[PDB]
Amino acid sequence: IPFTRWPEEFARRYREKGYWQDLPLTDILTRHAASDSIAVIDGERQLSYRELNQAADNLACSLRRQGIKPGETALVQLGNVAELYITFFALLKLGVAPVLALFSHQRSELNAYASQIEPALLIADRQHALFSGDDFLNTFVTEHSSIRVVQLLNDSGEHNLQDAINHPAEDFTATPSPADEVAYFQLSGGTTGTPKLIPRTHNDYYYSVRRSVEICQFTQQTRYLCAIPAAHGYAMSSPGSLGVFLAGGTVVLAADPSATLCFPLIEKHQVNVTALVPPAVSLWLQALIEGESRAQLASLKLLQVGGARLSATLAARIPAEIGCQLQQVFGMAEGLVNYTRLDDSAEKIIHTQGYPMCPDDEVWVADAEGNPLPQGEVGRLMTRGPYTFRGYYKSPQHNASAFDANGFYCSGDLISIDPEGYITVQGREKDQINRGGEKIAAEEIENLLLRHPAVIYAALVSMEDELMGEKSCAYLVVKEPLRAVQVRRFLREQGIAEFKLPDRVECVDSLPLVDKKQLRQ
Ligand SMILES: Nc1ncnc2c1ncn2[C@@H]1O[C@H](COS(=O)(=O)NC(=O)c2ccccc2[N+](=O)[O-])[C@@H](O)[C@H]1O
Repeated sequence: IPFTRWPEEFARRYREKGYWQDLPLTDILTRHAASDSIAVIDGERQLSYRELNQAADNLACSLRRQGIKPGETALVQLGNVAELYITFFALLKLGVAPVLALFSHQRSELNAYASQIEPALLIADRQHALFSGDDFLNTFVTEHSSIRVVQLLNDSGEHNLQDAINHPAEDFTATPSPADEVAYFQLSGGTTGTPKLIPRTHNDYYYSVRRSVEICQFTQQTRYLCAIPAAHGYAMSSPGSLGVFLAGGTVVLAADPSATLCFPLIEKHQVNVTALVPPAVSLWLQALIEGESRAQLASLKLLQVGGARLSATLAARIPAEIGCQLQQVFGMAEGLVNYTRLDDSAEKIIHTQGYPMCPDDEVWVADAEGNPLPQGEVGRLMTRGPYTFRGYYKSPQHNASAFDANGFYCSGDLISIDPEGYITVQGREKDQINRGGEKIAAEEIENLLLRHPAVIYAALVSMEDELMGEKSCAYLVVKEPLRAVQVRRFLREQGIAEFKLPDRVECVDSLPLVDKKQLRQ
C-alpha cells in the first residue's frame, strides 16, 4: 500500500528518541487480552477487554475464511457502536487498512472513498438510510467491483456482521502490516473538490495515541464519553477511545452530544472525561441554565474542546458553570495536535490552543511567500513531526502544493505563537467552512451547485453564527427563480451528507470573477 515515507534520517531520529516503537496498533488491545475489566459500554451492553479482543479475532478470522488478505483495503461505515472498535481491531489484526467513513456520510462520499482505495471489503449498517434495502448496495458493488465481501450491522440475512463476530476463531494468528507501513486511512477535513485520504502508519499513529495518553493522564480510572462521531481522529486518538483502551479504561458511547443523552450517561457511568466541539459546550451550558442539575456532571474532571476555536468567553464558563477542567485541543487528521496541559495556568487554557504534543513537532509561521515570520506575527501554520504525514494517498498533484521542499505541511490555518510558545488560531486560508467543528470543502459543494441547470456561478462562504461559529451560505448567479429548498433538494439528490447543505442560499445578480475575498467585502 503506497504512501509517502519519512526520509530515512527522520525515521532513524524518531526511533532513537523513542517515538516510533515498531509495535502494531493491535498491541493497544492485546496487552489487555486477559482482562475482564470493562472496555466499552454501549447502551445496556458492556464488553470487557477479553471479550473485545476475542470479538476482533473472531471477525478477523471469519473475514480470512471469506478470502480477505493482508495489504488489501476496506470501507467501513459504523457509528457510535461497539462494533466500530471490534471492526477496527479485527482489520488491524489482518493487515487490512480501512477508511472509517462517518455515519453521516452519504453516496458521493462513500463513492469517493471506494474509488480511491478499491476496498475488498465493505462493512456498513442497515440502520443507515442507504443500506436498509439492497438497491444502493447493488449499485455500489457493481460500480466498485473490487468489493468481494459485504458485512452489515443490524442484518438478519447472509451478511450479518454479528454472525461473524460471534463465530469463535478456531486457530487464528494475526498478521498486522509491518509497523512502518500503513495501518489505516484517515479523512482530511477537505480543501478540494475530491476528498483526500491520509495514510497513517502504526508507528506514527500509536505514538500520537501513547503521547496524548501521557498528557491527558489516562489510566484504568478513565471513563471517557465518546459522543461525537467515534471514527473522527479527535474521538479516536487525541487521546480518544484508542488512548482509553491503551490505558485500560472505559469508553462510554453516546449516539450524539446532546445533553438529553449525555447528562444521564455521565451520571450513571461516572464519566470523568469527554470531548466536545464548541457548540455542544454552549448547548450543555444552556441546558444547565434551563434547569438540568449540575450534579449529573459532578464526576466530570476533564472536558476537552476542539475541532474549532473556543472563544475565551465560552471557555471561562466551563470551570465556573460545569466545575471540571478545560483542555483545548487543536489538531488535524493530517497529524499535529496541540494541547493545553493539565497544569497550565488559567490564562493559557482559556485564551490559547496550547502547544504541540511532541518536542520534535516542528512548527513555524510563514508569510504569503514561504518566509518565516517572527513570533507574535500572524501567518500560515507550517509543520512536520513524528506523527504528521508526508503525503495524501495517490495524490501527486495536490501533494506538490500541500508540502514545501523540506517536507513541511501547510495546514491552511492562520496562527500566531506566544512568547511562551503557545499557539492561537487567528483565522484560515484554506477554502473550508468549519461548521461547529465539521469541515466542508467549499469547492466540493460549489462543483455540485454548478451542475444545477439554473446555476451559472456559485460561491460557498462561511458566515458568523453564534451557536455553530460558522454556518454556510451559497451565493448563486442564476438563469431563473431558485429557492433555497430547491438547491437543498438537488444537493441531497447528488447524495452528500446533511451537514454539507447550505444553511442559507442567496441568488444575486452578480459575482466577481469566483473571488471570495472580494465577496466578503
Ligand atoms: N481547537 C481549534 N481551534 C481552531 N481550529 C481548530 C481547532 N481544532 C481543530 N481546528 C481546525 O480543524 C482543522 C483540522 O480538522 S480535522 O481533520 O477535522 N481535525 C480536528 O479538528 C481535530 C481536532 C481536535 C483533535 C484532533 C483533531 N483531529 O486531528 O482529528 C484544523 O486545521 C483547524 O483548521
